[PDB]
Amino acid sequence: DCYCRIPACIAGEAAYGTCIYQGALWAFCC
Repeated sequence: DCYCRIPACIAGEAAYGTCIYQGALWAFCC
């Protein structure tokens, strides 16, 4: 699964895109 994250993706994940949600840019991490 993937998750929007701030400020970064967790160990084991990489960024594949972005989320925009409650006025901020999130990392989309899978």
